[PDB]
Amino acid sequence: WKWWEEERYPEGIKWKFLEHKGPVFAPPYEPLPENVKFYYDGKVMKLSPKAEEVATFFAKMLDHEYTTKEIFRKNFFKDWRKEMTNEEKNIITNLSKCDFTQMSQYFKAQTEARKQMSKEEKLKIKEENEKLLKEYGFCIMDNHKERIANFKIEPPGLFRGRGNHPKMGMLKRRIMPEDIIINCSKDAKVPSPPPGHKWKEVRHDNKVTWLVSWTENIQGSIKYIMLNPSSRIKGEKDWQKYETARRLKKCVDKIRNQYREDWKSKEMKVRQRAVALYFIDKLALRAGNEKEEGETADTVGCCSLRVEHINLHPELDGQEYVVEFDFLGKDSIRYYNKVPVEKRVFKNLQLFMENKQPEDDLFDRLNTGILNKHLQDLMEGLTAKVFRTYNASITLQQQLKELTAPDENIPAKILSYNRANRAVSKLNYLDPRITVAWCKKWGVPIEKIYNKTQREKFAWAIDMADEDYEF
DNA sequence: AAAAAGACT
DNA sequence: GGAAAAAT
Repeated sequence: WKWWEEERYPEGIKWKFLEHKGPVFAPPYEPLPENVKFYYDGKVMKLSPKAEEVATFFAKMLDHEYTTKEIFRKNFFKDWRKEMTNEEKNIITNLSKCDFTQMSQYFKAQTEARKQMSKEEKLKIKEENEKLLKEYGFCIMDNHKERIANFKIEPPGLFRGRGNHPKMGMLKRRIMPEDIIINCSKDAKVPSPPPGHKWKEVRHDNKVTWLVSWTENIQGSIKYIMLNPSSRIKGEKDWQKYETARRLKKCVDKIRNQYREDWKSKEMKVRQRAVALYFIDKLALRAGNEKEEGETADTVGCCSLRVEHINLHPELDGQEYVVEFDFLGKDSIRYYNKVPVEKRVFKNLQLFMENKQPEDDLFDRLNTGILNKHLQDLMEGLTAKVFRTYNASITLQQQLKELTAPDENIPAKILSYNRANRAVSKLNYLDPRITVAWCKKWGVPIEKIYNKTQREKFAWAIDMADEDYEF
């Protein structure tokens, strides 16, 4: 089936009709058998089916760098004084006096017990967990049925937040049928609520891409259940994401000359604007919005950058005007680059960190809003992220034009694809139509690069790219 | 105008 | 996307 050849639904409504089967929770918590333990301060303590539940989550992560983490322990003591009784929490004054050891041989033996299940016992219940995929896994829509990406609801556990996240090790409780909000049309066969329980609400909102959604008890953010990346609704948005990058190509020349001029400006917020835009163009940086200090980890993007984050050198490693970026981005991954800049920029940068304490911001009169509000005036649909998608793709066009040998053989061209793929992260940002434009200009089978799963997401690109598709 | 809340690499 | 479980 092809959706790119059919008529496109304009801005507003995201689906004409929708009827989904509903979600799937974690099969009601299975209790601990008689033989398992819990040794406390010399003696032994007993556990309630609520505290016994939370117990199994710390068992599932004993020899992890998380247990030897101070903040993680601090939050497990707090969130645990809630998940038990008053008599149980009466004696307990230190976690250091606990032993999860008997549950640790158990958890480990339980992992190896599936490695003991036969070439028939591994299909007895393994076919049953696939009976779900057929029932609750697909959902009807406008044309045909689309596959749902994550029908199985987030099972309760702990928070595996990155780096030095202040809310790691908190009770991420079990989602009950009453926290759920179902979304589908008011002329459809609505999902029957699990025996005895109600839903939170039901909305017939056709302006959204989601089917089901609940709220996270930890941070207060809403988590959704959407479709498979194969879908019209999940694909047309990525098609549009690349189409947005296409409409940029010509207007780029003007943007660079535009901000390059804004360097020798007369005002604060204006001179500030341009510098940032230079980094997001060159460095391939992210924006970094207003973060909640005390809610999340201390990461920084471009707008959220601080004084302490940049070190500036006039002459370094034979190069003039160098800026040394030292910070932790998304997923707490440290970004380090000794990047050489232009004269005017270095000079502009100097002027910011001019009587300022290290703990304060770098970009005084500037945030993401002012950045994106500017970018919108310049073009329709243009946002800070578009640069990461533009730069990364236009490279591949110029790379996939010279690195391929004409009178070459088999892999002497695929050795050039990975060479261009090395020229920087793979999965996103790159336009599949450039990769497919090259596969017909020269003639390389798609099954060799992209597997069955990947040939599912780029399905639109396969059927709409020829031997001369220039970006 | 700014904050919060919603949604969709 | 990243981590981690599952497919001689």
